[PDB]
Amino acid sequence: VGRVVVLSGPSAVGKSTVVRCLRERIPNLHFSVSATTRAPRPGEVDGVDYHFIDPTRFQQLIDQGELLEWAEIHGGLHRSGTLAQPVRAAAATGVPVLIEVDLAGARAIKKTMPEAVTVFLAPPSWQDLQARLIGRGTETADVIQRRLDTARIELAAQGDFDKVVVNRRLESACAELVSLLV
Ligand SMILES: Nc1nc2c(ncn2[C@@H]2O[C@@H](COP(=O)(O)O)[C@@H](O)[C@H]2O)c(=O)[nH]1
Repeated sequence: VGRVVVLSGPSAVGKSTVVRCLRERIPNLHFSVSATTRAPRPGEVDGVDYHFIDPTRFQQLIDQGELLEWAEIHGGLHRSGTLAQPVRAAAATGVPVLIEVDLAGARAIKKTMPEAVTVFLAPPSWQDLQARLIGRGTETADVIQRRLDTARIELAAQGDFDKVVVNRRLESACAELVSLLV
């Protein structure tokens, strides 16, 4: 059986370069391909970038328990979520699976698939994360204040996760995740 790992973290502790490292380091890693009810953009491939389905199908899948998690996107412009079947079929074939989702999606997946390992990718310190949120200072005080507030709420509940990987350095955070996946 392949391990299923669910990778989450703060709304912006930066996860896309970590994900890219992982897919580079594990040759046959299955990166979960989400279902969505929005339209393809040019260059998006059905089955690779998303499984493109229609609102009616999506509701059918919700009703039959075929989603590990789903959410309304942009206040309900459309819907996205993680399909259960590809994840289970890949693991049964022996391929390792990575699901990358926001904290609400990680929380939902632990209920629908308890044997998934949940990983919270933590910053090496508060000041490290705060520096990154202030960034180039091109946002207003109110926006920055909201980001810092959001970040502390999210940080406060990393305890709910099976594992905390501290992102001290790309290579060792990536190494820790490889060890979990294979
Ligand atoms: N809950 C959930 N949200 C997703 C999923 N896939 C993408 N999203 C959310 O919707 C996305 C919008 O990205 P886009 O539509 O530009 O690919 C991101 O904000 C992402 O957090 C998913 O599988 N489940």
